[PDB]
Amino acid sequence: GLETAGGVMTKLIPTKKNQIFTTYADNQPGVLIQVYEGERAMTKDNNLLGKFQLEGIPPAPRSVPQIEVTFDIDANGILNVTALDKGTGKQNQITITNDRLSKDDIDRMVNDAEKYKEEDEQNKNRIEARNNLENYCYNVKNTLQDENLKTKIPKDDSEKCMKTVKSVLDWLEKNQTAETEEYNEKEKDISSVYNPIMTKIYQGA
Amino acid sequence: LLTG
Repeated sequence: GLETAGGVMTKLIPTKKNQIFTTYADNQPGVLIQVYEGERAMTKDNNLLGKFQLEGIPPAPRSVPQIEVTFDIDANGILNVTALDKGTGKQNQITITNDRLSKDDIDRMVNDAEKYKEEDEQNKNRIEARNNLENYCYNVKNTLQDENLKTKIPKDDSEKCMKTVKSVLDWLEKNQTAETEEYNEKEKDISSVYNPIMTKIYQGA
Repeated sequence: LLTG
């Protein structure tokens, strides 16, 4: 597989496969493809085989660009990874030759995955919480300032919520890595202010 | 999501 946002291992005999990915940040000019292989779910734990970066990505919002990464493996085992921009049609590729791990080193790696990947699943869940809140902050801010039509929301409630979101964004920058509960606590604290506004919008009948 |  390859590395996704938050150093996460996203897994992709003869077989060919593809997956669609987007940009982590707004007006991202390029995407770096990092190839990690191994039984353990974490990218960091797995050995990096090669890294290549696509460039010339058109400026666009965080989730808008569509990138297709196709991994082709034949009976020989030679890995051909190609990243293609759906919009532009611009692509980049690398080839990793099958010509050195030993049978017991592979079996040891597989055994390590069973024993340690249990703890990996917990780590993965913790990382996902970071991404979810990040996205939640962006979406709430966008909703409050998004629709010019959605100005109907009371000024007092909007001001109060905007400040809460702003405080969590600053907290997120300062605390690069935090506990799952801390992220959920922050999500819930924003959710506590925002949900009543939403109910009130649809409350009117 | 993919990083730069």
